[PDB]
Amino acid sequence: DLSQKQALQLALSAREHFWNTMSGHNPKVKKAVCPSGTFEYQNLQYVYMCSDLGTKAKAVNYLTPIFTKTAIEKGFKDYHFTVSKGKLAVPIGDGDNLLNWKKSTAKLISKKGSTITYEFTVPTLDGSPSAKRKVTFVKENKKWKVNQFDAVI
Amino acid sequence: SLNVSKLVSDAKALVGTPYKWGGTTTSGFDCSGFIWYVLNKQTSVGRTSTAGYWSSMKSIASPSVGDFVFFTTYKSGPSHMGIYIGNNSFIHAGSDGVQISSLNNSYWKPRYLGAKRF
Repeated sequence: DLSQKQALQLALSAREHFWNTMSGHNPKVKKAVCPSGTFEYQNLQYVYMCSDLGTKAKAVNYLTPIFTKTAIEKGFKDYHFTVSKGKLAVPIGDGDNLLNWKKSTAKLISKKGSTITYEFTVPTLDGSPSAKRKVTFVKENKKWKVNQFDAVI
Repeated sequence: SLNVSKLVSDAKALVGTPYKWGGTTTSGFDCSGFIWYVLNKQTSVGRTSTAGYWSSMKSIASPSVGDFVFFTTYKSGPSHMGIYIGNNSFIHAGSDGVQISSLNNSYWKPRYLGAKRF
Protein backbone atom coordinates (compact mmCIF):
# COMPACT_ATOMS: atom_id res chain seq x y z
CA ASP A 1 0.00 0.00 0.00
CA LEU A 2 2.78 2.50 -0.93
CA SER A 3 2.47 4.69 -4.04
CA GLN A 4 5.16 5.97 -6.39
CA LYS A 5 4.72 9.60 -5.39
CA GLN A 6 4.97 8.64 -1.73
CA ALA A 7 8.01 6.39 -2.25
CA LEU A 8 10.01 9.19 -3.87
CA GLN A 9 9.20 11.34 -0.84
CA LEU A 10 10.64 8.63 1.44
CA ALA A 11 13.58 7.94 -0.86
CA LEU A 12 14.35 11.65 -1.01
CA SER A 13 13.97 11.49 2.79
CA ALA A 14 16.66 8.84 3.16
CA ARG A 15 18.81 10.92 0.81
CA GLU A 16 18.63 13.81 3.25
CA HIS A 17 19.38 11.70 6.29
CA PHE A 18 22.20 9.77 4.68
CA TRP A 19 24.03 12.91 3.54
CA ASN A 20 23.66 14.71 6.87
CA THR A 21 24.59 11.56 8.78
CA MET A 22 27.74 11.19 6.72
CA SER A 23 28.57 14.89 7.08
CA GLY A 24 28.19 14.64 10.85
CA HIS A 25 25.52 17.32 11.24
CA ASN A 26 21.81 17.83 10.73
CA PRO A 27 21.89 21.31 9.15
CA LYS A 28 18.62 22.28 10.85
CA VAL A 29 20.25 22.09 14.31
CA LYS A 30 22.14 25.40 14.25
CA LYS A 31 23.23 25.14 17.94
CA ALA A 32 25.83 22.45 17.15
CA VAL A 33 29.62 22.32 17.59
CA CYS A 34 31.87 20.11 15.52
CA PRO A 35 34.92 18.70 17.33
CA SER A 36 38.16 19.45 15.56
CA GLY A 37 40.53 16.50 15.27
CA THR A 38 41.49 13.68 12.88
CA PHE A 39 42.91 10.25 13.60
CA GLU A 40 43.82 7.04 11.82
CA TYR A 41 42.23 3.67 12.47
CA GLN A 42 41.97 0.61 10.20
CA ASN A 43 43.97 2.61 7.56
CA LEU A 44 41.12 5.17 7.47
CA GLN A 45 41.30 8.86 8.38
CA TYR A 46 38.56 9.61 10.86
CA VAL A 47 36.81 12.89 11.73
CA TYR A 48 34.49 13.93 14.55
CA MET A 49 30.71 14.17 14.21
CA CYS A 50 28.99 17.34 15.22
CA SER A 51 27.30 17.68 18.59
CA ASP A 52 23.82 16.93 17.23
CA LEU A 53 25.09 13.51 16.07
CA GLY A 54 27.88 13.18 18.65
CA THR A 55 26.74 9.89 20.21
CA LYS A 56 25.58 6.67 18.57
CA ALA A 57 22.29 6.99 20.42
CA LYS A 58 21.71 10.43 18.89
CA ALA A 59 22.56 8.90 15.54
CA VAL A 60 20.10 6.01 16.03
CA ASN A 61 17.44 8.45 17.10
CA TYR A 62 18.02 10.48 13.92
CA LEU A 63 17.42 7.58 11.48
CA THR A 64 14.88 5.19 13.05
CA PRO A 65 12.19 7.38 11.34
CA ILE A 66 13.29 6.53 7.73
CA PHE A 67 15.47 3.38 8.00
CA THR A 68 14.58 -0.01 9.44
CA LYS A 69 16.46 -0.99 12.59
CA THR A 70 18.53 -3.51 10.62
CA ALA A 71 19.53 -0.92 8.03
CA ILE A 72 21.06 1.14 10.88
CA GLU A 73 23.07 -1.78 12.26
CA LYS A 74 24.56 -2.61 8.87
CA GLY A 75 25.12 1.05 8.15
CA PHE A 76 27.08 1.72 11.33
CA LYS A 77 29.14 -1.32 10.37
CA ASP A 78 29.38 -0.76 6.60
CA TYR A 79 30.47 2.86 6.91
CA HIS A 80 32.89 1.96 9.71
CA PHE A 81 31.80 4.29 12.50
CA THR A 82 33.89 4.47 15.61
CA VAL A 83 33.99 6.12 19.07
CA SER A 84 37.04 8.04 20.36
CA LYS A 85 37.18 10.21 23.50
CA GLY A 86 33.46 9.54 23.88
CA LYS A 87 32.55 11.14 20.54
CA LEU A 88 31.47 9.24 17.46
CA ALA A 89 33.70 9.51 14.42
CA VAL A 90 33.43 8.84 10.66
CA PRO A 91 36.02 8.11 8.04
CA ILE A 92 36.44 11.25 5.99
CA GLY A 93 34.66 11.19 2.61
CA ASP A 94 32.86 13.28 0.02
CA GLY A 95 29.40 13.03 -1.43
CA ASP A 96 28.15 13.09 -4.97
CA ASN A 97 24.91 14.68 -6.09
CA LEU A 98 25.27 13.37 -9.63
CA LEU A 99 22.00 11.51 -9.38
CA ASN A 100 19.00 13.87 -9.68
CA TRP A 101 16.59 12.01 -7.46
CA LYS A 102 14.09 14.89 -7.49
CA LYS A 103 13.43 14.23 -11.19
CA SER A 104 13.55 10.43 -10.82
CA THR A 105 10.98 7.89 -12.04
CA ALA A 106 9.80 4.93 -9.99
CA LYS A 107 8.58 1.56 -11.28
CA LEU A 108 7.29 -1.02 -8.88
CA ILE A 109 9.39 -4.21 -8.88
CA SER A 110 7.80 -6.16 -6.06
CA LYS A 111 5.09 -6.11 -3.42
CA LYS A 112 5.05 -9.24 -1.27
CA GLY A 113 3.51 -8.91 2.16
CA SER A 114 5.34 -6.47 4.40
CA THR A 115 8.07 -5.74 1.80
CA ILE A 116 7.85 -3.47 -1.30
CA THR A 117 10.67 -2.77 -3.80
CA TYR A 118 10.68 -0.03 -6.51
CA GLU A 119 13.16 0.54 -9.40
CA PHE A 120 14.22 4.12 -9.94
CA THR A 121 15.64 5.46 -13.14
CA VAL A 122 17.56 8.59 -12.20
CA PRO A 123 18.71 11.32 -14.59
CA THR A 124 22.24 12.58 -14.14
CA LEU A 125 23.08 16.26 -14.01
CA ASP A 126 26.16 15.09 -15.94
CA GLY A 127 24.20 14.15 -19.03
CA SER A 128 25.57 10.72 -18.16
CA PRO A 129 23.64 7.52 -18.85
CA SER A 130 20.87 7.43 -16.32
CA ALA A 131 21.11 5.15 -13.34
CA LYS A 132 19.17 2.12 -12.10
CA ARG A 133 18.71 2.24 -8.30
CA LYS A 134 16.44 -0.36 -6.69
CA VAL A 135 15.02 0.67 -3.29
CA THR A 136 13.35 -1.82 -0.93
CA PHE A 137 10.75 -0.50 1.54
CA VAL A 138 9.83 -2.50 4.69
CA LYS A 139 7.19 -1.40 7.26
CA GLU A 140 8.64 -1.15 10.76
CA ASN A 141 6.21 -0.24 13.51
CA LYS A 142 3.50 0.69 11.03
CA LYS A 143 5.68 3.22 9.18
CA TRP A 144 7.12 2.43 5.77
CA LYS A 145 10.89 2.77 6.02
CA VAL A 146 13.89 1.92 3.77
CA ASN A 147 15.66 -1.33 4.63
CA GLN A 148 19.19 -0.23 3.61
CA PHE A 149 21.20 2.83 4.71
CA ASP A 150 22.96 3.71 1.45
CA ALA A 151 19.88 3.06 -0.76
CA VAL A 152 19.60 6.64 -2.10
CA ILE A 153 22.57 9.13 -2.19
CA SER B 1 57.13 13.87 -8.72
CA LEU B 2 55.19 10.80 -9.91
CA ASN B 3 55.07 8.47 -12.86
CA VAL B 4 52.15 9.99 -14.73
CA SER B 5 52.25 6.92 -16.99
CA LYS B 6 51.58 4.87 -13.89
CA LEU B 7 48.98 7.24 -12.40
CA VAL B 8 46.81 7.49 -15.48
CA SER B 9 47.10 3.80 -16.31
CA ASP B 10 46.64 2.71 -12.68
CA ALA B 11 43.49 4.84 -12.53
CA LYS B 12 42.10 3.75 -15.90
CA ALA B 13 42.13 0.08 -14.95
CA LEU B 14 39.60 0.80 -12.17
CA VAL B 15 36.85 1.97 -14.49
CA GLY B 16 33.57 0.48 -13.46
CA THR B 17 34.19 0.27 -9.74
CA PRO B 18 31.09 1.64 -7.95
CA TYR B 19 30.61 4.55 -5.54
CA LYS B 20 30.75 4.68 -1.77
CA TRP B 21 31.40 7.50 0.73
CA GLY B 22 34.91 7.41 2.19
CA GLY B 23 35.72 4.47 -0.09
CA THR B 24 39.46 3.69 -0.04
CA THR B 25 38.99 0.18 -1.51
CA THR B 26 38.59 -1.54 -4.84
CA SER B 27 35.00 -2.29 -3.81
CA GLY B 28 33.92 1.41 -3.85
CA PHE B 29 35.44 4.96 -3.97
CA ASP B 30 34.68 8.67 -3.85
CA CYS B 31 36.51 11.77 -5.10
CA SER B 32 39.06 11.70 -2.31
CA GLY B 33 39.64 7.94 -1.99
CA PHE B 34 39.99 7.21 -5.70
CA ILE B 35 42.86 9.68 -5.82
CA TRP B 36 44.12 8.34 -2.51
CA TYR B 37 43.94 4.74 -3.71
CA VAL B 38 45.73 5.54 -6.97
CA LEU B 39 48.35 7.69 -5.24
CA ASN B 40 49.28 5.24 -2.50
CA LYS B 41 50.11 2.68 -5.16
CA GLN B 42 53.26 4.74 -5.86
CA THR B 43 54.00 6.74 -2.70
CA SER B 44 52.64 6.85 0.84
CA VAL B 45 50.13 9.71 1.25
CA GLY B 46 47.47 10.70 3.79
CA ARG B 47 43.69 10.51 3.41
CA THR B 48 41.85 13.85 3.20
CA SER B 49 38.70 15.38 1.72
CA THR B 50 38.42 16.93 -1.71
CA ALA B 51 38.73 20.22 0.18
CA GLY B 52 41.91 19.02 1.85
CA TYR B 53 43.52 17.92 -1.41
CA TRP B 54 42.64 21.35 -2.79
CA SER B 55 44.53 23.06 0.06
CA SER B 56 47.43 20.62 0.34
CA MET B 57 48.24 20.69 -3.37
CA LYS B 58 50.50 23.06 -5.26
CA SER B 59 48.89 25.67 -7.48
CA ILE B 60 49.05 25.67 -11.29
CA ALA B 61 46.95 27.36 -13.93
CA SER B 62 46.55 24.81 -16.74
CA PRO B 63 46.43 21.04 -16.11
CA SER B 64 49.04 18.73 -17.57
CA VAL B 65 48.45 14.97 -17.49
CA GLY B 66 48.60 13.69 -13.93
CA ASP B 67 47.40 16.99 -12.53
CA PHE B 68 44.25 17.24 -10.41
CA VAL B 69 41.16 19.12 -11.51
CA PHE B 70 38.48 20.43 -9.13
CA PHE B 71 34.76 21.13 -9.47
CA THR B 72 31.93 22.63 -7.49
CA THR B 73 28.92 20.27 -7.49
CA TYR B 74 27.06 19.92 -4.18
CA LYS B 75 28.52 22.91 -2.31
CA SER B 76 30.46 26.15 -2.77
CA GLY B 77 34.15 25.39 -3.25
CA PRO B 78 35.80 22.09 -4.18
CA SER B 79 33.34 19.22 -3.77
CA HIS B 80 34.33 16.81 -6.56
CA MET B 81 37.67 15.99 -8.19
CA GLY B 82 39.41 13.79 -10.73
CA ILE B 83 42.70 13.36 -12.62
CA TYR B 84 43.43 14.97 -15.99
CA ILE B 85 44.04 12.12 -18.42
CA GLY B 86 44.74 14.16 -21.56
CA ASN B 87 42.70 15.48 -24.45
CA ASN B 88 40.10 17.39 -22.42
CA SER B 89 39.15 14.29 -20.40
CA PHE B 90 39.37 13.34 -16.74
CA ILE B 91 38.85 10.11 -14.79
CA HIS B 92 36.89 10.56 -11.58
CA ALA B 93 34.84 8.46 -9.14
CA GLY B 94 31.11 9.28 -9.10
CA SER B 95 27.74 7.90 -8.01
CA ASP B 96 27.37 5.68 -11.06
CA GLY B 97 30.98 4.58 -10.82
CA VAL B 98 34.44 5.35 -12.03
CA GLN B 99 33.95 7.18 -15.32
CA ILE B 100 35.87 9.11 -17.99
CA SER B 101 34.34 12.51 -18.55
CA SER B 102 35.47 15.40 -20.68
CA LEU B 103 35.95 19.00 -19.54
CA ASN B 104 33.70 20.33 -22.35
CA ASN B 105 30.61 18.69 -20.87
CA SER B 106 27.87 21.15 -19.87
CA TYR B 107 27.83 20.08 -16.18
CA TRP B 108 31.55 20.03 -15.48
CA LYS B 109 32.86 22.96 -17.53
CA PRO B 110 30.88 25.76 -15.76
CA ARG B 111 31.84 24.13 -12.47
CA TYR B 112 35.50 23.53 -13.32
CA LEU B 113 37.00 25.45 -10.42
CA GLY B 114 40.66 25.06 -11.25
CA ALA B 115 43.55 22.64 -11.19
CA LYS B 116 46.12 21.82 -8.54
CA ARG B 117 49.07 19.50 -8.89
CA PHE B 118 50.94 17.04 -6.71
